[PDB]
Amino acid sequence: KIYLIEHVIGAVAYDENGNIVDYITNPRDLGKITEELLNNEKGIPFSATVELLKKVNPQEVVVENEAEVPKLQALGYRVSYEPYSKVSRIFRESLPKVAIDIKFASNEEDYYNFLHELSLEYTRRKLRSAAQKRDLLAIQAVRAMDDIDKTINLFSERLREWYSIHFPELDKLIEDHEEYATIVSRFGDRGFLTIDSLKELGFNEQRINRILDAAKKSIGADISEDDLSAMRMIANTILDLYNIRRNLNNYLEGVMKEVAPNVTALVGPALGARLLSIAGSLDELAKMPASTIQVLGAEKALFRALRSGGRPPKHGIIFQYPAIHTSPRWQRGKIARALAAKLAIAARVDAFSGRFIGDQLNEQLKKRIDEIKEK
Amino acid sequence: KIYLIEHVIGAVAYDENGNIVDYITNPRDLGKITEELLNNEKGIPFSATVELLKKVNPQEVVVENEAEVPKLQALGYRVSYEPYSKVSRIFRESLPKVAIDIKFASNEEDYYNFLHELSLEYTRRKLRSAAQKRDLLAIQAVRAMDDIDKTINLFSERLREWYSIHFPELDKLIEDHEEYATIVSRFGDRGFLTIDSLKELGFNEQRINRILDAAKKSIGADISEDDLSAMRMIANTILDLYNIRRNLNNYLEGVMKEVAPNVTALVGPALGARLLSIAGSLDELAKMPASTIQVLGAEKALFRALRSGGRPPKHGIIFQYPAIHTSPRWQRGKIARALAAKLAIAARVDAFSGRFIGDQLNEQLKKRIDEIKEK
Amino acid sequence: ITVKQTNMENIYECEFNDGSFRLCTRNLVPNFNVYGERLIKYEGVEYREWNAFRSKLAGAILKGLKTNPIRKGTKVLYLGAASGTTISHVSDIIELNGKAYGVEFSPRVVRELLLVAQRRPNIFPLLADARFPQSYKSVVENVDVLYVDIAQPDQTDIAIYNAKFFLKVNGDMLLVIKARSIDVTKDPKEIYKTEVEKLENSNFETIQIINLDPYDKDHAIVLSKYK
Amino acid sequence: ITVKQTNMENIYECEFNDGSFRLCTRNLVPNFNVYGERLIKYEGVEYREWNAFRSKLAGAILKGLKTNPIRKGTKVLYLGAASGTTISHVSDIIELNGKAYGVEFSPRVVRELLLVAQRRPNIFPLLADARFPQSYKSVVENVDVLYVDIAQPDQTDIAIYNAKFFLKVNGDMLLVIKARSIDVTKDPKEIYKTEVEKLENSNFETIQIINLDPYDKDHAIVLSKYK
Amino acid sequence: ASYVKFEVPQDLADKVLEAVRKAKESGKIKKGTNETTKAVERGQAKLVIIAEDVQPEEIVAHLPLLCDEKKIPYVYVSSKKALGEACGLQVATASAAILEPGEAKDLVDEIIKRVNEIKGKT
Amino acid sequence: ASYVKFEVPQDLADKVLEAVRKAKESGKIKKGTNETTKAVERGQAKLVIIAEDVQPEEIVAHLPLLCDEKKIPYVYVSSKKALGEACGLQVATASAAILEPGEAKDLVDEIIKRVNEIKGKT
RNA sequence: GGGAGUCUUGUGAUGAAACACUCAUGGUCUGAAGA
RNA sequence: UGUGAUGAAACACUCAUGGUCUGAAGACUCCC
RNA sequence: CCAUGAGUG
RNA sequence: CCAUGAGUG
Ligand SMILES: Nc1ncnc2c1ncn2[C@@H]1O[C@H](CSCC[C@H](N)C(=O)O)[C@@H](O)[C@H]1O
Ligand SMILES: Nc1ncnc2c1ncn2[C@@H]1O[C@H](CSCC[C@H](N)C(=O)O)[C@@H](O)[C@H]1O
Repeated sequence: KIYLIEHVIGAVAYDENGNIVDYITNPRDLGKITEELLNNEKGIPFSATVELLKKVNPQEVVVENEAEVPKLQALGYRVSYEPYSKVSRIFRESLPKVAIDIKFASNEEDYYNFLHELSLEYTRRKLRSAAQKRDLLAIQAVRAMDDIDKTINLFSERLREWYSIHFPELDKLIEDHEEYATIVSRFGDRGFLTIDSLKELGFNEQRINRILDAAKKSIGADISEDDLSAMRMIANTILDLYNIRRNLNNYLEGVMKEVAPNVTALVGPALGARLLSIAGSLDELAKMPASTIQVLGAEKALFRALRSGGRPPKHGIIFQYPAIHTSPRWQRGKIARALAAKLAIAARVDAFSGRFIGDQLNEQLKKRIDEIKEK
Repeated sequence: KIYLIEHVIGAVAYDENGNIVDYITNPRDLGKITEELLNNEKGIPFSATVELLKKVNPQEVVVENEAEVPKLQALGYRVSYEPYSKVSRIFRESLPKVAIDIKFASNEEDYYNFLHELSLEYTRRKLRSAAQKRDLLAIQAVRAMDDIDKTINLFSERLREWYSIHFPELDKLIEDHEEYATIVSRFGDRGFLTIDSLKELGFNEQRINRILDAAKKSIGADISEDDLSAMRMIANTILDLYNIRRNLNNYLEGVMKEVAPNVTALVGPALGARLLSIAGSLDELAKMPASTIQVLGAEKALFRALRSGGRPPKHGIIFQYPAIHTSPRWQRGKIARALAAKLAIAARVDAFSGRFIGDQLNEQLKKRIDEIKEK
Repeated sequence: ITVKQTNMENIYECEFNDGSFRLCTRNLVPNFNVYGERLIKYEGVEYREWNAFRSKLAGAILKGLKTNPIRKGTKVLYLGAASGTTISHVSDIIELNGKAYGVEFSPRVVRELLLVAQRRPNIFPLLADARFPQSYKSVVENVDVLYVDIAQPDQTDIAIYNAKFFLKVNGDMLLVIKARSIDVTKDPKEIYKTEVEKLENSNFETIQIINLDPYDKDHAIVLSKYK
Repeated sequence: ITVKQTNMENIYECEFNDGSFRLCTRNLVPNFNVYGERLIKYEGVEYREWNAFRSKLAGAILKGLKTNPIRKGTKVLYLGAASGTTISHVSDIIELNGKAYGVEFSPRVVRELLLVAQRRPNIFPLLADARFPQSYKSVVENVDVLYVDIAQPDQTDIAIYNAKFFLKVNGDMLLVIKARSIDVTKDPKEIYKTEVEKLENSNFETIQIINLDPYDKDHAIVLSKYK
Repeated sequence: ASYVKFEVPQDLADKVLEAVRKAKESGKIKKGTNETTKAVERGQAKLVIIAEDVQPEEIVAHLPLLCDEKKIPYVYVSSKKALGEACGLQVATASAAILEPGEAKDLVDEIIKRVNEIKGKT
Repeated sequence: ASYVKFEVPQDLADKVLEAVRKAKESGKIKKGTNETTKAVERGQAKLVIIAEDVQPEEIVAHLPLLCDEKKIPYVYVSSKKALGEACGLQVATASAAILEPGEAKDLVDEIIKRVNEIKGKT
C-alpha cells in the first residue's frame, strides 16, 4: 500500500508510516509549475506524478484530491483519496525541510524566494481569468445605465425649476422631460419659438398653438443671454444623456443575449442585467432559490420583516416586469412567485451551459399569468 | 373726523357712526386699479382718494394703512391710522351690497366677475416681480453645479470600476478623475498607449513609463472594441460635465459679484450662492442672526442637539471655507463663529443695498483668524 | 357603485365596486381635476373624489367634525391657499353663490394656484403675507369662516389678527395647528392646549378640537366662534 | 514621543506629541504604507501605526488578549485576507523568517492584496475559496497560527476544515466571529456560545473569548488551541 | 440715518435707557444685535431698542422689518455706547431687547404706548 | 444525464427511498428544489436526494456544487415520480432533503457511508 | 499668595455632533393546496 | 400545482413652507 | 436594512 | 431631521 502527495515541490510517495517511499522532484520553473497547479484543479496529475507512479509500482494508491481518482484509474491503477490524511499532514510538517531533502532547492533561503514568486504569479493568472468573465461587462454596463437614468431625471427637475424663472407655463405643458429640454435647447428665449422647430419634434398642431400662446402671455422673467446659455448647458447635457442610454441599451442587449439568453428572453435585457448586478454574477444568480430571486432588491423591506416578524415584500426589482406593476396588489404576489420560479429555471440553463430553452418557459409563464388573471 | 376707506370699489369717506359721508368711484378699469393697488403697497394714495379729500375737506383723517399716513400729511392734512377700525369693518360688512350702491357695477353677478379678473391680474403682476429677482439665478445655478459635482463623482466612480475590467492598474495610478477620463477617452484598448499622446497631457516622463509599463504588464482582460467604445461614452461625458462645471462656476461668479458682493468677497461665489440657496433668498439671509448662518446646512445635526440637549454642530455649509476644514479640530468652532458673524454683516450690507466693503470685512476676519491660530 | 348625500351640505360618501367608502364634493367644473383625483358619475352628475390624506378639512370630517360652517353660499377667507388642493374642494362646496379669498405668500406655489383660480370664479387669488392683512385689505369683504392652514410659529397669533379684520361676528374660524411647525421640541399634545388657550383668552368659543391622525401626523384643527 | 516594546513580540506602543497611546509594528518595508497609516521614526527605526478601528487584531490586543501566538517568525494561515490591512501587520510581526499564507476569494479585493503582497516576501497571496483547501493544498505548509476572519455563515466550519489540514497539534486558531453575518436575527451573544462549543467538540481548547466592541460591532474573536 | 424710521425726543429716549436697566435687575433682557434678532423671530421681545450711530448702518437695518412681521414695537436711542452701559456692559451695543420688563412694566408700557402716538395710531 | 457524478446500484437506490419515508414519520424532511436549495444553504440537510430523470437537466444542477460547498452529502434516485411519491406527495419531485433522520439514523448513516465507498474515500 | 494696570471683545468672547457618494463579503419571505 | 400552491411592506428622486446653537468672556503685563 | 474591509466629492 | 402642500423616474 502506497500513499501519494502532490505539490509545487513535485510528487512524493509515502507508506502509511510517513517515510518517503519514492519521489520525483518538480522543475524549479515558474511557468511549468503554475500550469500543472491549474491542471491538478481539474484532476490532471502532475507529470512528475505519472513517472513516480511508475518507478515504484504500487498495488494500492491513494491521493489527496478526489478529482484525480478517475484520471488515475484511467491510467490503470486502483485509486482513492483520504483528504486530510496523517500522511499529507506528515508531509507538510516537514515542508521547511523536505524541499531541500528531495533537492528542489539548495537551501531554505530561496525556496520561499520562489514559492513567493509562484504564489504571486499563480494568483495573478486567476485574477485575469476572473476579469475575463463575460458577465462582468453585462453588470457594469447596466449599473452605469441606471446611473444615467437617475442623472437625467435630476437635471430635468433642475432644468424645469430653473427655466421656469423665465417661462413657468412651459413646465406644465410638456410631460416629457426629453421633449422639454429639447425645447429649451433649440430656442433659448421664449420668444424664439417658431412653428417648424415644433412640427419637427412630433408636436401635433393643436399643442403647437397652446405652446406659442403660452409664451406670449407669459408672466415670466426677462433675462440675459448669459442666463439663457447657463440653462441650455444643463438642457443640452440632458439630451446627450438620452442618446447614450440607447447606445448602452443596445450594447446591453447583445451582451445579455450572449451570456444569458434564456433569462433575457423572460424579462428583457436590463432587468436580466439588473438581477445579474444584485446577485453579483450569473453563476451566483443560478444557484439562487426562486423565493430569493423574487425579492432581490427589496433588502430594506425583507430584513424589516425578518427582524420584526412583520410582513414581507412581494417583489424586489422583479417589480419592474410590466405585468406586475400594471396588475393590482393581490395579483402581483402570484405573478412574482411564478416569475421568480421561471427565472431560476432560466438562470440555471444559462450558467450550467444549457442551450436556449426560453420559448416554452415564456409559454409556461404567460399560461400561469392567465390562470391567475382569470379570477 | 372722517374715516377713509380704500377698495377696488373706489374711495370712501365715513362719519364715526359708519354712515357714508361721500364717495368717488374708481373707473371699472383693470389697468389702473392693478397699478394703484401695487402703489398703495408703497404708501402712495389712490388718485381717486386724492379727489375725495378735496370735496370733503376734513379736519381729521384716519387710514387703514400706517404706510399711507405720511403721504397724506405731505399733502397737507392731519392723519393717523387705526388698524382694525370699526368703520373699516362696517364698510366691508356692507360690501356685497355697497358695490352696487355707489354704482361700480349694476349687480352682484358681475362685481364678482370683475373682482375675480382683477385678482387674477393683480397677482399675475406680483407673480412677475418675484421672478425678476436676480439672486434666483444665482441660486438655481449653484444648485445645478452641485448637481454636476455629484454626477461627476458618480460617473467617475462607475467608469473606474468598469474600465478596470480591462486595465485595473490605471485606477490607483491616476489619482485625479478628469485625467483618468481623458485617458479612457483618447485610447480605448490599453495596447494603444503611446509616449506622445501621453506627453501631450503633461505627464512627467517618469509617470508615463510607469503607466506604459503597467499597460504592458496588466492582468486585465483582453476585451473587444464594442465593450470599450461603450465605456468611452461615459468617459466623454465626465469630460463634458467638467467643461460645463467650469462654465457654471464662471457664470455664477458673474451673478454673485453682482447681487451679493460682500458675501462673495468673504466666501466666494459658490459657497455664498450656496447660503443663498439655503436661506431661500438674499433678503432671508440678511435677516438671519449669525447663529443660523453658522449652522445652515447641518439641520440633521442641529435639531438632534436641540431636541435632546446634546452637542450642537460647530459649522454647516460654512464647513467649506478653507480656514475651517483645514485648521485642526479645536479651531474650527471659533473660526466658524467669527465667519458667520461677518457673513451676517456682509449679507446685511449687501441686501440693504450697500456698496462693497469686503476688503475690511476680510481684514477683520483674518485678524480674528490669526489670533485663534496663536494658541 | 352607489352615491348618497351626507349629514353635511354638498358633501357625499361613495359605496364602490368592492365595498369601499370615500368622501367627495359636487364637481363645479365637470371634466376638470386640480390634483389627480377620481372623477365619478352617479345618475349623470360628476363629483370629485376628496382625498382626506391630502386635505385637512376632509380629515377633520372623517375624524368627526361635528358640524361644518362652510356650506352652500358661504363667504370665506382662506389663509394659505397654496397649490389649491383644499380650496378647490371648498369651491365645490360654497358653489358660486358664495366666495373664497386665497392669501398665499409663496409664488412658486401660487404659480399653480393661478390655474385653479382661473377655472373657478369662487376663488380669488391673492399673493400676500397673512401677517400684513393690510396688503390684501382693499380687495376682500368680510367672511363667515376664516380657514387658516399656514405654516408659521405665530400662525395662531396671525389668525387672530386677520380675524379682527375680516371675521363677521359669530362667524366660525377653522384654525389648523401645526405642532411640528410651531416647535419641533415640544410635545404636540402640549402645544394644541397652549394655542387653544390663545384663542379663548382672545374670546373665541371653541366648538370642537379635532386631532387629524392618521390623516396628518402632529396635526390638530380647532373650530371656534368669533365674538 | 517615545516608542517602547509591549508584552508581545514585535508589537509596540507610542508616547505621543500629546499623550495618546497608539499601537504599531516594526515596518518591514520602510517608507511604504498599505492603508493610510502614519509612519513614525524613533531612534532611527520606523514603525507602522496600527489602527485598531480597522484591524481586528489590534482590537483584541487593546481588549486584553492574554497571549499572542503571532510573533517573530510564526508561520500563519490567514483565511479571508481581504485588502491586506491586518495581514500586512502580521507580516511586520513575523519578520521574513516567519511566513503568512493569505486566502481571499473576491477578485475585486485581491487586486489590492497583490500590491501588498509584492513588496512583502512575508506574504503568499492566494485567490481561493477557504471552503476548498484542496485548492491551496499545493502551495502551503502546516502552520502555527490559523487566523480566520471570514464573513460566512459556516465560517466556523471553514475554520475547522482548514485546521485539520494545516493546523499543527498544540497550534493556535484565532477565529473572528462576525455575528451579523452569521444570522441577523439572533442575539450576537447567543451566536458566540454556539460557535465556541463547535470549537470545543473538535478538540479545540477555548483559551480566551474577547468582544471587539466598540472597535467592531457585534463581533468577537476566539483564541483557542487545536489538539 | 436711514434705518431710522421715526423720531425719538430725548425724554422718550431716556425713559428707555432707564427702562433697560430695571429689566436687568427685575426682569429679563437680551443684549447684542444677533440676540435681538433671535429675540424677535421668537416673539419673546416685548420692546426692541436700536442705536442710531451704528457703522455700518445695514447691520441693524433688518430689525424694523422683522419687528413688524412679528408686530413687535421698536424705538431708537442716540448712542450705542450708552445703550451698552445701560446693558451691564462696558462696551457698545447697537440693539437690545426687553423680554421681561419686570419692575419697569409701568415704565415700558408708557414708552411702547408713546411711540405709537408719534407713529399716528388711534 | 451528466449532473450525476456516480452510479447508484438499485439495492442502494431503494434503501434510499425507504430512508426518506421513515424520516417523514419519525423525523423532519423537505421537498422540492427551491426548499432543498435552502436546506443546503442553511446546513440543515444531512442527506440531500436529487432525481436522475429530471427534465431539463439544468434545474437541479447547482445542488452538487452547493452541497460540496457546505460538505453535505447528496445521493441519486432513478425515478422522480417515486421520490415525490415517497415524500407523501402524489406528485414528482426533483430534489429533497432529510433534516432529521428520526428512525432512519442507522439507515441513513449507512447510505452516506456506502455512497462514500463508491466515491473512493478512506 | 496679596495688590495692580494693558490689548481683544455684544459690529460677538467661551463652549460645541458640516454634508454628499462608490465598490467588495455575508445575513436574502412562506411551503400544499388551488378553481 | 413541489419544474412552487397559498399568504404577503419593490426601489431611485425634485420643489414649496415652518421648526435654525450658546451669549461674556479670552490673552497678556508690572509691584512685594 | 444590519455588520465588516477598501475609497471618492 | 421633523411636519405639511405640489411633483419625478
Ligand atoms: N406667512 C404666510 N402667509 C400666507 N401663507 C403662508 C405663510 N406661511 C406659509 N404659508 C403657506 O401655507 C401653506 C400650508 S399647506 C396648506 C395649504 C392648504 N391648507 C391646502 O390644504 O390646500 C404652505 O403651502 C405655505 O406656502
Ligand atoms: N468562502 C470564502 N473564502 C475566502 N474568503 C472569503 C470567503 N467568504 C468571504 N470571504 C472574504 O472574507 C473577507 C472578510 S473582510 C476581512 C478583513 C481583513 N481580514 C482584515 O482584518 O484586514 C471578505 O473580503 C470576503 O471577501
